[PDB]
Amino acid sequence: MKINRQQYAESYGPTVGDQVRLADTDLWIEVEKDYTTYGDEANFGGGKVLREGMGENGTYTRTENVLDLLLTNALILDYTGIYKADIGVKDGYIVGIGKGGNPDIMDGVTPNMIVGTATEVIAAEGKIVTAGGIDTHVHFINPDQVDVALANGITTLFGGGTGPAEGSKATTVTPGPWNIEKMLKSTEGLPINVGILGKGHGSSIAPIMEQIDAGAAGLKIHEDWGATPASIDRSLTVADEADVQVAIHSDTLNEAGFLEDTLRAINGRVIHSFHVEGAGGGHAPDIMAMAGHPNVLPSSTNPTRPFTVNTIDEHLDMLMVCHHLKQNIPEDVAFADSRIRPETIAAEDILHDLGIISMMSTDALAMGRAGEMVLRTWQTADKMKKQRGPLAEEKNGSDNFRAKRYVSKYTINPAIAQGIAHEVGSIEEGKFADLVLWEPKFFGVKADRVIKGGIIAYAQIGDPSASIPTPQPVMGRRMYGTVGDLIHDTNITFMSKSSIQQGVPAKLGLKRRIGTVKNCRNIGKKDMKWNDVTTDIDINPETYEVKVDGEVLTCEPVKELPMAQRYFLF
Amino acid sequence: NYIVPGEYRVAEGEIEINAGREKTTIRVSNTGDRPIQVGSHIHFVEVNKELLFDRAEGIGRRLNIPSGTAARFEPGEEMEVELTELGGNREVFGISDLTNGSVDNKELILQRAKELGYKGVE
Amino acid sequence: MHLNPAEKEKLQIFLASELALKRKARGLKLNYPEAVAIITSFIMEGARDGKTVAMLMEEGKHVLTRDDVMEGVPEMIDDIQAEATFPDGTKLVTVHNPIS
Ligand code: NI
Ligand code: NI
Repeated sequence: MKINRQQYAESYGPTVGDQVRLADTDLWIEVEKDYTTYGDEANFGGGKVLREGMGENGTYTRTENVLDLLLTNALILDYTGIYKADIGVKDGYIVGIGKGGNPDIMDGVTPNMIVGTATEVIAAEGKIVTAGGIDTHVHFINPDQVDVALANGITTLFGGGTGPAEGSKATTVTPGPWNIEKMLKSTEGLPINVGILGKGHGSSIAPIMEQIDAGAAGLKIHEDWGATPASIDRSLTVADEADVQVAIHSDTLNEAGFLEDTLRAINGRVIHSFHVEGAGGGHAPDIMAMAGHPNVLPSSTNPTRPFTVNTIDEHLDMLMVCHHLKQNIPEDVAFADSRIRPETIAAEDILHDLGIISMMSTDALAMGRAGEMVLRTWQTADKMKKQRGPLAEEKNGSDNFRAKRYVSKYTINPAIAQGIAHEVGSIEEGKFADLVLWEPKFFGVKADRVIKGGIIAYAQIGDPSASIPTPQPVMGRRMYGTVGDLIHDTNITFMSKSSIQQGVPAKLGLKRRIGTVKNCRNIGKKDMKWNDVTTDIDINPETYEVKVDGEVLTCEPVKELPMAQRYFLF
Repeated sequence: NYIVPGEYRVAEGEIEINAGREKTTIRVSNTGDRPIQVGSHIHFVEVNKELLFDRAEGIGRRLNIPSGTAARFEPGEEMEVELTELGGNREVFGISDLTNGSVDNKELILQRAKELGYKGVE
Repeated sequence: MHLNPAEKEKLQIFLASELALKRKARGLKLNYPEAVAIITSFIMEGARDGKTVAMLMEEGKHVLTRDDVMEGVPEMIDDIQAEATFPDGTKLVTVHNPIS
């Protein structure tokens, strides 16, 4: 029985070779493979396939391969690839990508993806399913920011803070075992995966290491607390012994040494460079050279992503997070000039497009936007596609390679950096069921659904007092996955191995799932996905002219962007 | 150069559903007084009793229609429907409780169908 | 006032539509949210005025045109559904392709 591709794409979603435009951007993603069998597609509804005695098996119990949730006809976009498949979720963990259904009456059904009485069906046809975004740079300032992340498909927040405190407003640091314990207790009410970073400063090992023993998932070295080489040495030693990641916010003033001194202090050890470009913070002006080292994992905050006409003017007055500046003082005005360099931002755009910068982050409420990581990532992708044109590996007029490269910048690379890749980061079997469903016209702007631990945690849903869920006002809303004790089962609180072994979750009475931070000091730049490029970056100390392999790096700012006024009221 | 957010650019050609399967064409009538819609993947020998057709042809077969679609039978009307073989282990459990096992046991299925008076059993 | 959450939510729709009308008054091209708000508020106001559900379903296709919205917006809005208090009770109004 013939079916034209249009009707098939309308009914079950685009198949092999069918391309989908991402939001209002100019990026087309083409399906590479399909795991379903034609004519045996699984769908739910009255008179549809998934029924007892039909594509749903009514014989086996829960323990006999029957899933707990099946996402049907999903369009998986992941660093692994872009392909159509059905997702099986059991016990809150992804237990299969393939063809789910009834093995008795269907062909090619994945053996562990039997649809049974315990299965709950979610129709993902016509939607793009992505892994929950990981945010490694989060200033915990406002409890309302969590929803701001959830509305943009972010499921993990890594960082420190105790609220609207000056140290928290400036640095992602939860200083001290007591504050770490208090924030860990507070995280029981946040419907999001949380990782807490401690203060990686001090001349002695013990003050830093007691924070890790208290439950810290990592360390942050900020120039506000003093980014001396002694602090870097002690923090890196503690991280190596405890197997946790260290984030560095280098010394902008170059007070205790230039970038070379910081590199010597690091001594080839694995470190995570926050806002490696420099505008957010770092060694003025040659901090971006850190992006060229194999032992450095570079990230970049969103406000400079991408290069726009208003980026230069906006960023000048937002510098007040670090310390306040007066427009008539000769020194602090000079501080502003050497901090925001348009050449560095223009080069950072291309570095992101060239796979040199590996990750993306918000660095929220501290010269960063909480709910624009994915939005600005795809805006940068579209702008670089328009300017630089298609990449070398692209083919068939599709942007599959660019999509894979840019999706890794906020899904798997942060997870690998923090060592939480074994649990979250990508849509793979055995990983936590953190999924985001986007409508293709709202992809990267508003998340249609956010499922955490196999239960829908956030939804763009309409009036709660109507006959059906669709009528206006359609807005983001917390779902049943964030209500009551369920909020303890759908979220993970990543902590250090030593804290977990010492019984910190039991001592503090934490009810959330506990994730182990591991495999952090054995990784490097080559461990990044689609962004494992190491080179030499020359930053001119005089004109800030950024050069790579002898060629200049610059781009023209764009006045208009996709994922813009077309979507947002303000 | 018109741009539409989230629009598909589908490929060329068609796609054949249930490829490489045996196909049959049977005549099905509705002798009841109410409309009857049959799903795509339901075993065809266990469909409503009021449906008149060669029930032996419905064993191990289902409607060869796009998944999620249904075939409608109005009262007092006849259609030509294409049936395709089932897949996998070829076992049917539930529905009308006619098979509850492998579909290869034909004569037992027809005996059970005639016990409850399904129309079209020889 | 004795407001159930329904009125609390629909006041936001009214405010958004008022902002959308203010923007449209100065020659601005409406995006997806302003258009959605405007058609929804038109539906609710018509229901308050006593119009039947069929009349609202008809006239919802003519409140905004293709020229009053930005590029690609009309294709984004497949349909608009609104629950409003008609004189006979609370009813659902569905307008298919309100921007032609
Ligand atoms: Ni910083
Ligand atoms: Ni920060």
